[PDB]
Amino acid sequence: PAPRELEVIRSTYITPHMLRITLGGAGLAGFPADQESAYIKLLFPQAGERPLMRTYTIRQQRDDEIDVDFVLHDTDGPASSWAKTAQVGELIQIGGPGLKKLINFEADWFLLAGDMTALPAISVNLAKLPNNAVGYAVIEVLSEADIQPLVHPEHVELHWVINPEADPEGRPLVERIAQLPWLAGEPAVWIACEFNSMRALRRHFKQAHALPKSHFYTSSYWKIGCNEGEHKLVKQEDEQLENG
Ligand SMILES: Cc1cc2nc3c(=O)[nH]c(=O)nc-3n(C[C@H](O)[C@H](O)[C@H](O)COP(=O)(O)OP(=O)(O)OC[C@H]3O[C@@H](n4cnc5c(N)ncnc54)[C@H](O)[C@@H]3O)c2cc1C
Ligand SMILES: [Ca+2]
Ligand SMILES: [Ca+2]
Ligand SMILES: [Cl-]
Repeated sequence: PAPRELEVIRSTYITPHMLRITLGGAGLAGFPADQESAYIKLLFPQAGERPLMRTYTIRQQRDDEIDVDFVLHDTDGPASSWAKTAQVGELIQIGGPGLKKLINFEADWFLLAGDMTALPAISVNLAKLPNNAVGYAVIEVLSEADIQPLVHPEHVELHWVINPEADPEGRPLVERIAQLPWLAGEPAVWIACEFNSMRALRRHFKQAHALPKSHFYTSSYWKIGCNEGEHKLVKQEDEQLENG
């Protein structure tokens, strides 16, 4: 299967550390509908070698284009660097879409949590939740300026954790979450963030409040000190340890 060549239509700052690139062009023909929160693979040139791949979320989808929001993280990679320099009319090949994972809607209350890499996906889950949904969304951003006014059910509270430097100990997100009252009934939990933060969260829930995996999604989206290729190995190893 060959990749799609897509065209950069627009580049837009959402917040100082979040840049939205809009992709379109003839290359999107037959791309499937209803893919918001699904992920794609951006393909990047290597001289004399296989292309690098970087994973991103479809933040928004219209019938003629899709939006991808790039966190402008420290220590540029091929992807964040590409986003910052991307001109209108420039081309990029992608693979995808890969299947989306939404939070389990079949629950009494909800908890979504993650860092900026998960913010696009969390924003789609919040917009899709029922109007009367109850619970919490806890999101780690780099500054106050990177807080966004998201659409959400009025009884889902948005808690922002502001942290300029990612914590290899994984403390910020779990420490805020453990201060949030546990509500009545069974929750569904959706968590995606930096590996160590997700493991801290996962460990918290195992020790304190054990939940079935159907109602408890965890995912490492990146890892400190690793590029995506290195992260993938650690992710796979962790998945294998955890699921057997
Ligand atoms: C399912 C899925 C969906 C994702 N969706 C998005 C999305 O929509 N938007 C988005 O921005 N990211 C998203 N990510 C995370 C993204 O794939 C990684 O951030 C990726 O490493 C960025 O690629 P890069 O080329 O810029 O950096 P890389 O070449 O992979 O790494 C370069 C350096 O930057 C560090 N690094 C990578 N990401 C971050 C970060 N965000 N903060 C601080 N340091 C970082 C690495 O540890 C490494 O040291 C998603 C990840 C997954 C698995
Ligand atoms: Ca509440
Ligand atoms: Ca708890
Ligand atoms: Cl664990």
